[PDB]
Amino acid sequence: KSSCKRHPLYVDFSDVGWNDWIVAPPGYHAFYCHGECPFPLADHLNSTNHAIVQTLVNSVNSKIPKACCVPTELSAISMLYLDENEKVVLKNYQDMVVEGCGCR
Amino acid sequence: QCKILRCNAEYVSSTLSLSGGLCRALRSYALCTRRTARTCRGDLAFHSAVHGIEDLMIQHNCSRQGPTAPPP
Ligand SMILES: [Cl-]
Ligand SMILES: [Cl-]
Repeated sequence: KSSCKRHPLYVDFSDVGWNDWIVAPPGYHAFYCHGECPFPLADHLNSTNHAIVQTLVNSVNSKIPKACCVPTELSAISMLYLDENEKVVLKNYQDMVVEGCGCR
Repeated sequence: QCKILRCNAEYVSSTLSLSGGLCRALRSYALCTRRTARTCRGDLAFHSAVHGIEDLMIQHNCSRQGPTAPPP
């Protein structure tokens, strides 16, 4: 099975009915993390000692799950939304785009 | 001092390009850990690697030495 990495995810605001409050953009590249977290994890510098220990414990006890592929780095995006009197307002939204994936 | 990142990298590299082949890669991984053992005494990733190699070698029933070429 494919190991922990970033996958494409374009979020279309019309498809989620968000085009009514989001003036701009019409959507964005959000991405997502997905993939197996097999030993050795320590070939990545964005994992953790706890994830390394959990993987070791999992190998001895299958009831304890393996680490999970999640975003380890996120970036912000600016969006325009409608305020009172139909005023278009620019606002920065943190942790919107996946920049890195890792096993945690 | 501790050179476990290089052992991890080499093993991940070897397994991306592909049980006989995995056992070779695991033996190279084991050799690599033994060669940096002296500089990884207190390294957590090192001791996790040594555990993982043994676990993986028990699975796939790897030999610790690797086959000799027989006489002509
Ligand atoms: Cl590891
Ligand atoms: Cl918000």
